Amino acid sequence: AYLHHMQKGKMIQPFGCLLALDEKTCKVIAYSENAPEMLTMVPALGIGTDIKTLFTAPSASALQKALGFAEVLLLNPVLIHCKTSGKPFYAIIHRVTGSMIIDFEPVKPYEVPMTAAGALQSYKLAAKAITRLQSLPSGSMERLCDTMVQEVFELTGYDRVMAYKFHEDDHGEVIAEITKPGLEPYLGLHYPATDIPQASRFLFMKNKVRMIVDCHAKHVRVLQDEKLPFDLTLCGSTLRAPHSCHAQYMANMDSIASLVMAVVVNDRKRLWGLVVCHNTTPRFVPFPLRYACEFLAQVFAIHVNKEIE
Amino acid sequence: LHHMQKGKMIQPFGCLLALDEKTCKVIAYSENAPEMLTMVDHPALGIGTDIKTLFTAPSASALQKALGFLLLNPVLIHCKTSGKPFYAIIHRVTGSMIIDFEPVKPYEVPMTAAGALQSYKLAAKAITRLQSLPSGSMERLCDTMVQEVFELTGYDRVMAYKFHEDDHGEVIAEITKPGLEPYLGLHYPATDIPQASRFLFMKNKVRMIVDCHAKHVRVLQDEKLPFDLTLCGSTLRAPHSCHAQYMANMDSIASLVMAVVVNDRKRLWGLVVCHNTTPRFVPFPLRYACEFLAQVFAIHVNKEIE
Ligand SMILES: *[C@H](C)[C@H]1/C(=C/c2[nH]c(/C=C3N=C(/C=C4\NC(=O)C(CC)=C4C)C(C)=C\3CCC(=O)O)c(CCC(=O)O)c2C)NC(=O)[C@@H]1C
Ligand SMILES: *[C@H](C)[C@H]1/C(=C/c2[nH]c(/C=C3N=C(/C=C4\NC(=O)C(CC)=C4C)C(C)=C\3CCC(=O)O)c(CCC(=O)O)c2C)NC(=O)[C@@H]1C
Repeated sequence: AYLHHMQKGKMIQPFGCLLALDEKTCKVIAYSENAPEMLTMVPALGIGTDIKTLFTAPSASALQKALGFAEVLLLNPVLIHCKTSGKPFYAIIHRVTGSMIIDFEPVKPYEVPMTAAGALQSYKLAAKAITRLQSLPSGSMERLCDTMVQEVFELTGYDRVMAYKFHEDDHGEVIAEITKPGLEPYLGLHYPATDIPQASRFLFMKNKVRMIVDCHAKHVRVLQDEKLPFDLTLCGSTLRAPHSCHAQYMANMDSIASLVMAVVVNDRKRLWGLVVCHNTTPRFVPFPLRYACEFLAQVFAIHVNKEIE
Repeated sequence: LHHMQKGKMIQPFGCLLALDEKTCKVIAYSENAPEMLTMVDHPALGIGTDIKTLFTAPSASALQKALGFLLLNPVLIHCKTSGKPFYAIIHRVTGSMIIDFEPVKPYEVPMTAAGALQSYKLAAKAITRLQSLPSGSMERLCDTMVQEVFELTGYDRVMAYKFHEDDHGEVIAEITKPGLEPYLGLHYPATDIPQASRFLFMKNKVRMIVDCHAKHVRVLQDEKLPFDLTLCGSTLRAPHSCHAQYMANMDSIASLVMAVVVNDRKRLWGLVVCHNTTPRFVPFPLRYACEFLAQVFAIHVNKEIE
């Protein structure tokens, strides 16, 4: 049941908007319902729209040029400007067979001159983290995980950061934790397997970093071309809305916002666990920082697998 | 020392402005800056020009904020009429804020963040390969460093150049494109690298020369400025004429040099030296990534001695 509704991914979070394009025609074959408002000035946006009508000439050309690379050759994000408004967005591209799917995340105008500076700064901080993991003496899973949650806490600014390990019966245990002062600790607690369905663990193998900005936000529908006789697969989107059971789960534990990083060993390939960030209030972090976190989690996974041996 | 610090020439691949640390107005500029930044009241660019007349408002605001600091480089700026974009690289000296401007292709502006992330990722992967090395073999450590830099930077030749106790140098590792003659193993006199150059490398850890044959450009300053403006910290500083000549005879038209400073007790261990047969330019984000790679390399060198 869970996998169907997560794979189709027809509901997104409202912090961004989504377009899907036909690789052959470059025209819009699906869009989220908030996309006309975000990207135009309400020359419309609908099924069949050409993207050269929406963005400035260098922007349209950069996206058009992405159509011609293999996915492993995609460099994200792309900085685009809207043609009428001048509004800037980060465009995050991925491919599913003959479709190109694009997530658009807003950028503040005063942030634009700092886009390269901020990207370098995020990766530099992550790189300094990697050196401290590596400097650590071997022999203690506990010290390794403490160092990791401490580094992530400083890098990401969330109220709570946990290392969550899966046991062989698939139930989980919180084995390391750092929080801001007032909060209730979860260190040492065990949780049922069913708190994280099989389908979610499966998706984490491919989508290694997941952000939920606000569990109470009103989700937005994706509309697709009525001519299509199948559903598009949108689960690779950075914007996919959380299933309502989990959004209800979040509100109950006063984690209004979250950032989760998969820890995949032998990347025998196995989901060892998760690094779980919670925030009491809504929180957004831009793509370059999440991208750096993905690499930090990869290196962490190498050290985890070393200690096992 | 006094025609590297008080020498007033830059390489022509970019241009330079210096601004007064209080008024924010132009107190020095390279002779190529008017055509590069305005396309040639008053001559649009001279002593006393206000940066609000040169750049779009978001661009000028971002530079005003930097004068208020802490520095994250580079800043992406657009010129006011042309919309012509540059990377602005900022540093401070006692009297002034100095800005090096390196051009960006207008149609590449959408990919600036993407390219910066990719540069740092490749350097971060190189860092993990150095770390995973079994300790004990200085040869293996240095061979790995030159291989990674070669792949990252795309230069024709990459060598590790070690300083001996008498300050003479030795090439102890090297990788080149096929068919180039090796220099591995050669010893060179201490005088090839004067002490003044060594002292600069302590502060400016990455130095790029795009084309030893390029015609250098003068920096003009107000003659009543109560101090002498130094260019030691500019990414654009011209090579000394002895070295421009030294490079031509050895068919290194372009170079990229990384200092290797241990106990960063502080001493210059050596250099990672990249050479190219033809002119070569690499953008600031890649040089910035190389700086961190060089610091991490220095730590492993220091470990090997001990
Ligand atoms: C509804 C009947 C059942 C249900 C479904 C469900 N859960 C998830 C996803 C996650 N569940 C967790 C669990 C935890 N988070 C924590 O912080 C802790 C320790 C305090 C636990 C145990 C996590 C981390 C996830 C991943 C969330 C993410 O991707 O950010 C899903 C998938 C949701 C989606 O839309 O991707 C579903 C469907 N949960 C229940 O408890 C019910 C039994
Ligand atoms: C002129 C009278 C003397 C002189 C001066 C001089 N040298 C440098 C700087 C450098 N010299 C070297 C030397 C080498 N490069 C190599 O590739 C090799 C081995 C194959 C050697 C021995 C290097 C690497 C530098 C640094 C250059 C840089 O910053 O990119 C300077 C500094 C130039 C400047 O303006 O910074 C000067 C003045 N060289 C001679 O040979 C004379 C004896």
